[PDB]
Amino acid sequence: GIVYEHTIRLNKAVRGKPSKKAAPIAIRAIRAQVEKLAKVEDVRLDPSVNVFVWSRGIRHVPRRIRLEVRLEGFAYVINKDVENFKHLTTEKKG
Amino acid sequence: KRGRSGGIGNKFRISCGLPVGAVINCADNSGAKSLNMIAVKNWKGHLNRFPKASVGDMVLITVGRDGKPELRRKVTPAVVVRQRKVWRRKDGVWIYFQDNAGVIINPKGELKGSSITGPVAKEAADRWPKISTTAECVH
Amino acid sequence: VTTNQCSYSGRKILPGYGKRMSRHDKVLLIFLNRKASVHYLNKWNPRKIRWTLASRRARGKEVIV
Amino acid sequence: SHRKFSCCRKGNLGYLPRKRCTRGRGRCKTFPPDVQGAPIHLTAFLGYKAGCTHVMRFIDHRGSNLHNRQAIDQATIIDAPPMICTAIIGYAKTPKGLRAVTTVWAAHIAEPAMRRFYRNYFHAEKTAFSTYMKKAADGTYIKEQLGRLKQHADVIRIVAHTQPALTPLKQKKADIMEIQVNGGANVAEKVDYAYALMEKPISIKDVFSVGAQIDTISITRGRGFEGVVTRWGVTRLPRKTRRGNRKVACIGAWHPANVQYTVARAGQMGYFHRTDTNKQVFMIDTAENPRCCTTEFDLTDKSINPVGGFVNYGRVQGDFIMIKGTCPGPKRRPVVMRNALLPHRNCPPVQLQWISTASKFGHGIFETVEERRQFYAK
RNA sequence: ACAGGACUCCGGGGUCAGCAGCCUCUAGCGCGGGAGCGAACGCGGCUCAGGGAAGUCGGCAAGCCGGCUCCGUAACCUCGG
RNA sequence: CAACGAGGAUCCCACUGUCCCGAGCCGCGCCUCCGCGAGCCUCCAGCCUCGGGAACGGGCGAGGGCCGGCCAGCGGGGCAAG
RNA sequence: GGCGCGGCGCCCCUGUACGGCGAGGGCGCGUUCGCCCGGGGGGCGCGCCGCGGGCGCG
Ligand SMILES: [K+]
Ligand SMILES: [K+]
Ligand SMILES: [K+]
Ligand SMILES: [K+]
Ligand SMILES: [K+]
Ligand SMILES: [K+]
Ligand SMILES: [K+]
Ligand SMILES: [K+]
Ligand SMILES: [K+]
Ligand SMILES: [K+]
Ligand SMILES: [K+]
Ligand SMILES: [K+]
Ligand SMILES: [K+]
Ligand SMILES: [K+]
Ligand SMILES: [K+]
Ligand SMILES: [K+]
Ligand SMILES: [K+]
Ligand SMILES: [K+]
Ligand SMILES: [K+]
Ligand SMILES: [K+]
Ligand SMILES: [K+]
Ligand SMILES: [K+]
Ligand SMILES: [Mg+2]
Ligand SMILES: [Mg+2]
Ligand SMILES: [Mg+2]
Ligand SMILES: [Mg+2]
Ligand SMILES: [Mg+2]
Ligand SMILES: [Mg+2]
Ligand SMILES: [Mg+2]
Ligand SMILES: [Mg+2]
Ligand SMILES: [Mg+2]
Ligand SMILES: [Mg+2]
Ligand SMILES: [Mg+2]
Ligand SMILES: [Mg+2]
Repeated sequence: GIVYEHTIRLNKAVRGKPSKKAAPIAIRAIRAQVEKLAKVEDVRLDPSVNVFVWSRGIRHVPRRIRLEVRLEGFAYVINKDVENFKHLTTEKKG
Repeated sequence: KRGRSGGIGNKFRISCGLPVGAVINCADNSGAKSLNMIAVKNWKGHLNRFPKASVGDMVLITVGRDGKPELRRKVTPAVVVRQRKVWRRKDGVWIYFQDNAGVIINPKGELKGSSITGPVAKEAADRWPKISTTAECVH
Repeated sequence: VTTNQCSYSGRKILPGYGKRMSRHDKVLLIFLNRKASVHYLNKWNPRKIRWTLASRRARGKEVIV
Repeated sequence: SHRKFSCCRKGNLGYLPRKRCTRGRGRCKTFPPDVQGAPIHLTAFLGYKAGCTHVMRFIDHRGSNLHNRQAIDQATIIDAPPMICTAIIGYAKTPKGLRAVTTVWAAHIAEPAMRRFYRNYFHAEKTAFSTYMKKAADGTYIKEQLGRLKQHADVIRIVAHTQPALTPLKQKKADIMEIQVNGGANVAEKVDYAYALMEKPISIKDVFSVGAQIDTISITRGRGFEGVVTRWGVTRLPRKTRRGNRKVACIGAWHPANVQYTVARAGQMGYFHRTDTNKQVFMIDTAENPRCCTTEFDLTDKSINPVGGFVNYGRVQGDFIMIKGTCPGPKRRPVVMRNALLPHRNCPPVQLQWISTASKFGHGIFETVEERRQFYAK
């Protein structure tokens, strides 16, 4: 099917919340942002996403993450590894 | 005849940095070292509010134990000439000094010393002509 | 317009900005912002603060007339 | 027993209740009084709050300690794109106050006015003035309907709306407001003047003048539910009070056995309807003029928008007005401006020597983008 | 039925005067449940220009001081402090 | 009367949000929702002013007010409860 | 009130990035220094554009 590519700013999604639960709240915001993007209701994440989001503890989560959504059947998300995010935007294929 | 109260002209309001209980330095050469401020003239108060003064105001003081024996045990008039609380002038300038200071001067406007050390403010030099003439610097 | 130069850095100060300080040796100092005033009071050397006029002059990046 | 020491009550009981305002925007409740014979003129306008800056001006007073010196003053900037006059209303003075005769609308009504009649515009079926436009097509009906206002009304007002496609705002529907026509020689001369404004734009330079005083009407910043220390300004209780010190301790005597309306209580603070009076006009200009904010004292060309842009407002595109001091509301609230009902008497004239255009995002030190570039020229 | 009460044994590493505090290898992993919002007000905390006990029955509470080395230490004394 | 004291007092230096005069911020409760789910108390009721009255009434005489149903808060009254 | 998400520019905050190369008290080692470099990082303000943004209930 179709395959998206998208960055999500994670420091912006934990604004206004206690830092003692930043990583759990980031996990719940990736799902909400992916589900709108891909127009679905069921988001299976890959553990590569989990390992990246949690890689600096529960408080200080990485600033940006680069995703890859595969529209299947639901939506399936794996972590895409990049050096920097200089002028990266939404890339839709298929 | 001969009335001549103290304080020539009108003054705009500025920030008051010194409330009752403050201890400031003595800037003239009368013999006093520190002055303990106990009241402000022209002060109508309000419930619970401490009286307070700024540069140019006339205050009542007592000379502390480090000052000369003759000056002690008396309620003496004085004028504040330097303060540390920063204040705004009409032309938009904000200005403050390094220390708090005053001179001993009677309400007729005659000083008890011959000199003033360090700079003084323009607020105190305009209201009190004798201060403007024996000061070495005005800021 | 009429302007001043910051005494800690070398920048220009526009009407209605910053604050002045009267030192006790009868010398006036004009500060651009609170940052510049905190640097002066702590006794941080102007030449070691790399964004000042004094530093760039000592580093060859600023031409001295 | 009697309260032992003397002390006034806290706060003003003439601004009760402290409820949220239910009027939508600021509403002008009074107009300046008409003077039979005076030249005709308009009395009101509607703008949006853009920002604050400060100016340098030369004071020409007499007896003042600033008599021939320079002062730095705070000014507020209000964005005022031209308004469109769309209708005329008349009223009669009767033994029951002001009662209206009829309202005569224009033949052709614009999109910003039509959107104010609907909740959602895209979805709605559009049946506003559908019959009126057909009848009013021939201009004869307007003349007959104006044939009544000349014969029965004592007061004439014009209906006018703003154009929100010339601002940085988000709304697309206009704000509609009546503006009273004062002056003139008789009623019949104020209806010939109102007709000559129908479907036409009106600029703020043609209501207010420089050095006159105005009143500003708006809705204040909101803070939500707030306790007595902040809402009312009562004294804070001592440190070892068991259950907290941000309260009024005694809220009434035993008799009368009720709580009085004069006692301070917690509740909604802010978002109130307010009027601040006697504001002096500093400048009336336009943002297209690139020389609008340049005195001789500076040689570059400076205009109204600051380096970086108006923080939390957006860009100003056309006309604006500048008042001394402050006015209610946050940035982007609509502000009503009227002539001063009882103006202050001993106000000096306006003589501007300098205006600040440096950046308000942070602590900006450059009047213009051009000379910042010259500063960091590598 | 439960932040209470309930004797003893074995006791690694780093920092260190140390069985103190703080971090950790081995071993072990509950604690009448979750999500949203970020009002008042509370409970446990943090910072505040200028003044410095004027507050209060009363310096209550909070803050200042503090490790190690060298210098320098009065009145009085039962001659030990 | 030296030394000693979680003992009772007065003063000074230093220190400070004790105070002039308060302001902003953090976590957790509160608040809204899914699941779970109690105590105390109760003649009948629950808006005021005056009069008379077991001499300070929600009810009685006379006047003035008031659709009805609820929430977050609060401590004047119910001569509130124990 | 067809949202927003994510970018690029401006403007601000901090104070000159990692690395490469060439001064350093001393004995190949070396705290630190200079240069590329008002740099690098960051943004909740301003300006313009890749993915997208008009159901169902009365
Ligand atoms: K002071
Ligand atoms: K009393
Ligand atoms: K009392
Ligand atoms: K109070
Ligand atoms: K009462
Ligand atoms: K009340
Ligand atoms: K009250
Ligand atoms: K209250
Ligand atoms: K008002
Ligand atoms: K809430
Ligand atoms: K409250
Ligand atoms: K005291
Ligand atoms: K204590
Ligand atoms: K002894
Ligand atoms: K003892
Ligand atoms: K004992
Ligand atoms: K004891
Ligand atoms: K507060
Ligand atoms: K009676
Ligand atoms: K009675
Ligand atoms: K009774
Ligand atoms: K009672
Ligand atoms: Mg008191
Ligand atoms: Mg207590
Ligand atoms: Mg208690
Ligand atoms: Mg600002
Ligand atoms: Mg303080
Ligand atoms: Mg006392
Ligand atoms: Mg007292
Ligand atoms: Mg304060
Ligand atoms: Mg009863
Ligand atoms: Mg009855
Ligand atoms: Mg009660
Ligand atoms: Mg470098």
